[PDB]
Amino acid sequence: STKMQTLHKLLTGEVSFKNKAPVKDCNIVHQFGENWATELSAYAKTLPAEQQKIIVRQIARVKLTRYTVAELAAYCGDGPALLDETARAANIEQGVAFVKAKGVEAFEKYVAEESTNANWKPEEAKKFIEDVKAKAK
Amino acid sequence: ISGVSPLLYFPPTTTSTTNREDQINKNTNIAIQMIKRYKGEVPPHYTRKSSATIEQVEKEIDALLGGAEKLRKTSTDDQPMDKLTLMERCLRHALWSYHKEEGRYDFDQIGRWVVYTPEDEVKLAQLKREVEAKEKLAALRKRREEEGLPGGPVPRINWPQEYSSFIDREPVVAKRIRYDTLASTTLERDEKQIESTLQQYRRASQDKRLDDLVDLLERFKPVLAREAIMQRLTEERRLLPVRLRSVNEVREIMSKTQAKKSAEAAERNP
Amino acid sequence: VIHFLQEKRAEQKLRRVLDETYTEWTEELDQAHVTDAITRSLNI
Amino acid sequence: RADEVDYTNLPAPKPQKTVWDDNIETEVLRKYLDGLSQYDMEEAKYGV
Amino acid sequence: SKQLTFISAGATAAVLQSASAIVSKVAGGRVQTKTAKEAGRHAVVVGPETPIGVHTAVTEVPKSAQDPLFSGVSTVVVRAVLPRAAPDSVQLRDALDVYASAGIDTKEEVRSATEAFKKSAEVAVGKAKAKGVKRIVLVVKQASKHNCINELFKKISTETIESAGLTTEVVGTAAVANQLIVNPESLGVVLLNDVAATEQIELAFAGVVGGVSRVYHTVEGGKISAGHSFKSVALAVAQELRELGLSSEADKVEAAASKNPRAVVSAL
Repeated sequence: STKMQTLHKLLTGEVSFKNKAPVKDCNIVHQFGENWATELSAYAKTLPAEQQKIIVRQIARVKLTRYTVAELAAYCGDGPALLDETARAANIEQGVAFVKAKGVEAFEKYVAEESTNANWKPEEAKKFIEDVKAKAK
Repeated sequence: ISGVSPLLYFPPTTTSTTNREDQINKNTNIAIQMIKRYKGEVPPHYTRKSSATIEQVEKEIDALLGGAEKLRKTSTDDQPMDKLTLMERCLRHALWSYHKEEGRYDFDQIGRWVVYTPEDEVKLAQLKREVEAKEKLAALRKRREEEGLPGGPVPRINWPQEYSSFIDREPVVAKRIRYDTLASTTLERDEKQIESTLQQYRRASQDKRLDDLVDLLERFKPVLAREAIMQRLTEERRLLPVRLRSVNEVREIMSKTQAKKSAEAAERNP
Repeated sequence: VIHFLQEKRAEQKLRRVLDETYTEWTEELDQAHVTDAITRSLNI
Repeated sequence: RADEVDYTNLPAPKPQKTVWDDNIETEVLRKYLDGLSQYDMEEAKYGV
Repeated sequence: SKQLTFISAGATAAVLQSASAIVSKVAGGRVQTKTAKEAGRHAVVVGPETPIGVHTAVTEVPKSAQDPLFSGVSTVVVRAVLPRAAPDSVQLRDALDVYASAGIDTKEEVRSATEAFKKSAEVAVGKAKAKGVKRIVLVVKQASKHNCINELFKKISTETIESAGLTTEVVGTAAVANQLIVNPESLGVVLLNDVAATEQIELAFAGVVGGVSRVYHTVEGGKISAGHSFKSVALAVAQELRELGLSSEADKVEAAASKNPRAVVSAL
């Protein structure tokens, strides 16, 4: 009960972190857990409609907050709903350029290293590499 | 780095074609602009009274000293000097003060004829260290360019450690962007244009110094003529103590004058 | 004795000529600031 | 049933000063590299 | 007969071509569309980069184009823009901080920066008074490098605002960016000092809201529209056409931008 209340207050902005650190998706995932969104959505159902709408809106905004400011500026120009696809296309184009620049095997190793650093599932990395290879030809 | 990031960080290379020549030209224009602002305004043009190349002046000094060397007796530093030694020092000091500005750094003669005060010794040490460092840096950058390594400096970092350390990726990605852009650019300036601008700035002073050196040589020649004439043949309280100064006293007097000039320069700015 | 006084006067002139001379070290804009300006211009 | 955790507490991001290899190109640019390191540490502390 | 001036600043050729096609298809040829690098009126600037001749960089949240996520929000983000020199020359925002370190005199640059900051602060206080807010939020990057431009920015903006009678709350860049993206209803008017990070923050806010057109106030006196993506450029062109005195065409462009962001030209 306390965890959900604290999360609701934090997202609503009533209570900030100890050091007034920004309320980003990364920090929330670090503290509350990987699946904070699901538990928060389940808990919100026990609240009036206004609080439910506020919770949904705040969750959406926090999810938008998962990108750096530069990425949002470059890719979110034409709306937030189209942000994910534009970012994915830009990343795929960068991958294609890297492949055409410095081969494939080195590209495979680099993608593996970045997936290790970027906290990506092996399935997602494999899908990304296959997609970029298919886009090449 | 908790939280699945949405994008993989490929190198920031998007300017696939960025010719090194254009980057060096921009780095030269910026350097010229900053140097012009720092120096101020070009000094007013100065017209030499007598046109005589520095080479001819050096030849004349060498010839005069070689001819008059007969009277060259060595003495201790704390000993009164001879007219010949005084003339030699007064001429070579101007000659080497000119050569140092002109850019011909010869740290063997400059350390003997131009350095008199400890401040001068410190300045000479700094100048020599800077010149050697610039030479080494230029050679190392040329070798690096031949090999093909990135022109700019690269820090000793292990980004797999940094990703783990920081919680949020944004500062780490920003740092990677900054350092990759730094290592993808050549912080090299075209020293020909810089030296040309500096030369244009230090033209009135050099010509004035050369004219002063010519005048000094023409004024010293009669004294040697009189000394040779006397050699071939063979109120007063003010002129009794007069004597040529010992080298150490010359060093101290030069230190006093230099400190006075430094104080005046410092007071000028406020 | 006028010769002696004239000789002392000539030596005094030479001594004054030597004393007035002083090495003059110039200061030039450190290139580190130029490098910093170049870095800033890159938007880094 | 005592206190469990202060969910509003975040371990501050421990910064690390970037270290440059010791060459002539570092001694010549010592001041500039030190400035870059200071800027990096300030960015790490404040956030961007 | 008439003229719309297109300024290109770091925009991909696709965006410029789309803007030209949109204007040609909507206007019908009555108003011509010339390209240049500077203007004072009837001008649309395309691309993230800041054009030459603009001193203020205001952006709002238009009611019509509000994204469902940001419905009802009302916060004005004004970025102060210092005069822009040629790309090769050292920009004022960097000269004002590097010359002081190098010891060079910084009188004329300080004067120009003071004039620019006074104009931007006047714009910000006008907006705040119009909206009715009582306090404005200054945004300064807290890096040690920018320890002189931001100091002058504060010293002048707070001076002018207090002379006008409002209160100022200074803040860094990360906190204000996060607050603006997550909880923007708690900020009424936010001024931004001139730094690259502040430009990126302004672009991020203008995009996250759903894509809007940023207004630039120039030295000559006037307003020129600005966009960086297809929807933002379409909205900027719609606003420009409205300013020229075309209502139905502006409404059509706005509706097309709302419906089909990336392919407005074919949509309308």
